[PDB]
Amino acid sequence: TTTLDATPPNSATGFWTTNSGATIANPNLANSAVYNLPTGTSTFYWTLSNGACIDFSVDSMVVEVTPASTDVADAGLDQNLCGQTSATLTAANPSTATGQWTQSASQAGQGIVITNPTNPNTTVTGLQQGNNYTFTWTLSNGNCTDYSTDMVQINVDVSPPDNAYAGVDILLCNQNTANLDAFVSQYGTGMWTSTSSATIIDPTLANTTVINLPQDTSVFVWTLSNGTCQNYSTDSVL
Amino acid sequence: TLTAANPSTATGQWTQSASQAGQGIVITNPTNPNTTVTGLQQGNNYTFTWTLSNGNCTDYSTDMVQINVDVSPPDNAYAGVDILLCNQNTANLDAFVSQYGTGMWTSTSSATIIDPTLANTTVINLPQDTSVFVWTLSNGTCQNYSTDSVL
Repeated sequence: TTTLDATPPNSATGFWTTNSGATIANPNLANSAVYNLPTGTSTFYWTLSNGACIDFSVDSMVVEVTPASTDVADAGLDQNLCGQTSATLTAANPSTATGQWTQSASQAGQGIVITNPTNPNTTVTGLQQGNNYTFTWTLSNGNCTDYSTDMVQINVDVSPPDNAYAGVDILLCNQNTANLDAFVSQYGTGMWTSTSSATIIDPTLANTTVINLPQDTSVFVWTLSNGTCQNYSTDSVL
Repeated sequence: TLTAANPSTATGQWTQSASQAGQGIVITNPTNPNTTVTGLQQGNNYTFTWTLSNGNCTDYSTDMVQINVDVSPPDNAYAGVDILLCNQNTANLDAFVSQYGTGMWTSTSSATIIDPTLANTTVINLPQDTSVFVWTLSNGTCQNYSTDSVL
């Protein structure tokens, strides 16, 4: 449903005609209403005449109708990377709509590049570690753009240089308890694990406490990790 | 399971912010007032909105349920080291201070405990015979995650 818009004549009488089923409520007015409108396009004609000077001058105007699409922006889920400079960033592939991946200019200016933006499932390159990247999926209809939006973030964690050190051989003669030690990593976190039965108090401390060490030697393992970097380094203490 | 009253003159659905949906939090069968939410992580907070609609008058009213998910921690209770008083009716207890939640001392015998929530609490009237103090760790809704004891 819409209205027409023609410029009224100075000294004549106007008239509208239609095509493809469109209906004009008042064909004699430059600003009349139109209620039947097919999808796609149709041409309306403005014919101007005066008295006996019939079909004197004409002009062409078109009305374009695009129905709402059923697809909505549907971006993939955020991800978490470790040491990568590239990733596939995803979205649902729409069928009644098209769209593209975009990013803020301030991030594009740092070298972050979206490959083939109009393809819903392409890679992003130039990602740096210790940072966060945001991509927006914008879906558009034929003539009704920015129909809907959604957004995927890439969190890129640092794959650190630190190695596990754990600590120094412990040796108990008459005691069933010990204080372990380890270098405290400056990246991420870490914890103690074991392959034998002993009770560990606060495994996430480098300085954890073993409260029931066996008679024979046991081994404690110090594992370092950082966010999505589930295991970057291990070593052990006897 | 996240719940709501089941309306009879109206229908509605559970929704969530896009920024939380993007982290993997999923509402099952949103139009059903009493369904589950999955993918919840510990140490976090989730918010769900119940939106009720009339036949042609949507967003008639709204309300909201929060899920607070506490961490079930790795720490064990350690409590402390056997105490032994020869001529003294008082002692300082000790315990590893948990890095998750809190904790406190309890007892099965008569002694007065000053500030039970300290690892380093004070016993001011220990009996003649041995007594036992119990160190219990807890975290928010995690009412009791670990216990051990000191003689």
